Amino acid sequence: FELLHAPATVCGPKKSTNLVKNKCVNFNFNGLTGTGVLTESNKKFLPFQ
Amino acid sequence: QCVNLTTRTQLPPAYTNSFTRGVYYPDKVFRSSVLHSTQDLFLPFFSNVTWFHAIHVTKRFDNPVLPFNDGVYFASTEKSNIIRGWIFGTTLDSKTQSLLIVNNATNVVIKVCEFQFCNDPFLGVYYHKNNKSWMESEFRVYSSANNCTFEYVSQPFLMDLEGKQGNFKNLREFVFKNIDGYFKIYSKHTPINLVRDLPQGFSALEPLVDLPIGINITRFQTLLALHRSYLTPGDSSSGWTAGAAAYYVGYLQPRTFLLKYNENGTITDAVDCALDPLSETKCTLKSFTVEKGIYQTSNFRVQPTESIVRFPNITNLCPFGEVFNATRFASVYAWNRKRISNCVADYSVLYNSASFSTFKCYGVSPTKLNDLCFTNVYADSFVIRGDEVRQIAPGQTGKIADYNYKLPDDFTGCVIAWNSNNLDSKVGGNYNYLYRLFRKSNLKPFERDISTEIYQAGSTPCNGVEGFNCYFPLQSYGFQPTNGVGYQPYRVVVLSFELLHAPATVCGPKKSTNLVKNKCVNFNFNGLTGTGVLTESNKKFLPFQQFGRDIADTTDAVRDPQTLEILDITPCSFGGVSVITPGTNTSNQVAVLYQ
Amino acid sequence: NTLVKQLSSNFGAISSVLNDILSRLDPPEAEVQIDRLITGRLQSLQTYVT
Amino acid sequence: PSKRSFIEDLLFNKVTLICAQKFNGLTV
Repeated sequence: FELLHAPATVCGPKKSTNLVKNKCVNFNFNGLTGTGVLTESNKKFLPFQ
Repeated sequence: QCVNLTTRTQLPPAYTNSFTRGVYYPDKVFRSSVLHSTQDLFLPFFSNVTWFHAIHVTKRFDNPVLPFNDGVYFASTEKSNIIRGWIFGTTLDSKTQSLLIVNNATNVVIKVCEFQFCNDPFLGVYYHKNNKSWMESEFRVYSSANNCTFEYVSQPFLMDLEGKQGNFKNLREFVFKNIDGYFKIYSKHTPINLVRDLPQGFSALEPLVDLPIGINITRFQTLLALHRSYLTPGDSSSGWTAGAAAYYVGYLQPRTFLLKYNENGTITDAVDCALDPLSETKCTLKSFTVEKGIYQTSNFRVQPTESIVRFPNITNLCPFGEVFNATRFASVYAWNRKRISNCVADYSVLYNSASFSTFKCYGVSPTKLNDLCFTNVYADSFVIRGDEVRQIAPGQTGKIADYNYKLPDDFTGCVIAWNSNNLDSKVGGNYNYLYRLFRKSNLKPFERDISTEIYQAGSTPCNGVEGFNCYFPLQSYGFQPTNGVGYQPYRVVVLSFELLHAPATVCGPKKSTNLVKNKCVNFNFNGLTGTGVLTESNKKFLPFQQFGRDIADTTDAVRDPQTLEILDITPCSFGGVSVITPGTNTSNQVAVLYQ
Repeated sequence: NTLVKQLSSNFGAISSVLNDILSRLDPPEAEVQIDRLITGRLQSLQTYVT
Repeated sequence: PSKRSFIEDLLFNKVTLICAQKFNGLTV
């Protein structure tokens, strides 16, 4: 295989966690790292965003 | 190549105008009740595109190859599915990875391979009279598919394969972009109902696919289909039926559109940022209702028309045979100094002479030597050992760089070092080069030391007898081919020159052209580039000064190297632009003011 | 006059002319010098505006 | 020539590079 060359599409495994709310904890979504509380929302986005 | 069709009365293409097309989402970020401006590849509003016809039900079938630029906007007004597949490539001759995306009646095939396309690739179904069924027959696309890189087949479905006549009922809009190899396709469908031309209105564009490919797409083409039944004369070489649909192809330009995001998060309005002064005000204020007033915009700039080149006529060429790879140089304590002037210098005539090992220019780019004019070219050539090559650099330590050759801190020049074992290496050892061991003090930059006195280590006076603590400074090397690589001799040449400091005459091989005045164009004098107008002067210069600087520290006057005349440089960027508006609700016209 | 003379300062460079720097060095190396010049001129403009 | 008096004319006379400054953004 190659490393850091050509657009990749096949990577390795990844560990998954659970879903916890109402707590000021840390999270990582799509590379974006945040720290806070994940509360319930009332609006919806677009089916591709 | 392969086969072709006859009786193709191709009508001359016509030019039409669009009505706000090519407005997609910038990224995967949700925006609501916020006006954000991006910088991608869109289609300018009220632009001029080309209209290609394909109606036959007379005798019109033209689908050439179009160059793929930065983003492609493809609109298609159909009513019975005429446009079939698309191909992307460069040369299309089984030597470049070509992409083929076809929407067959059974599967949607996407193949990145190396197909062999013909002069007119297309598809063709056959309609029977005794039975009502649409089956595919002619497939004149590629002759053979050998190598491939990607293959994707969709799920099996059922396509109706329409073929009726009437008015346009469907509009398909496609936006193609290529960002860092990723090919992004955005598709949009609209069930309209009109006769011909182009329908107006505004609608959003939803993304379709983002293929993470990595090919060099240069051109593209659209493959349609043909209908063969009882209306054809009875042959596949001349009888054909294209159908009745229209397609518009346009190139995207790096524009800037401000989008209106409501509470739902969909693009419902797009405002251009470079078209009308009112549009510019709406882009700057990030609103839609501009109040009554006056706003300053960008300054007036004159675009250059021509580009004159001025350099002195030099015929002699700088000899590089005795400088780089000659026959015999000196030692390190008494380097060979050479003066180079009154000749055209060039670095592209050095790679063919001898293959060097190290070439580094401090304070000047190695590929930008011909773009300037050299001043006082001094060549310091010597021969050292491979273990002390890294010591010769402006800002290093050691013994050779301290007791032999010295380089200043702000030194601007090139250094070349190449191995020379074919001549500077004997079977018994070369004892012709000497180096100084230690010294009492240091050496000034560009200074030759030929002192052959007895060195004193510490105590015990020598008085010229060589005794205790009385070593000889000049010692021999040991260039032998039986040793390693670091023990081999290396010829090092340092080329020192000045950049815009004194009226010299080296320069480069850039020939001179004509001379135009009273115009804001580009110019180049002794490597210094500028843009402006070269007007006549009346001052008096001195016979040792070239350029002139005033209080603003800029080139005010320049002396021509040929006519020996003084020309004053004047910039043309001088002016202000203002837009006066009476309000959006009042009217839509504005006033342009030039300060 | 001070704003005009500020164009002749170096702010820790080798010269004050942008074209002279672009003609002597490659773009992927004079970026730090251009950034220093821009920062110095922005500081001067901020002081003048204050 | 204008609509001023004598004292105003005397006071106006007591109160007293342009393109070089305008060619660098400094406009008036």
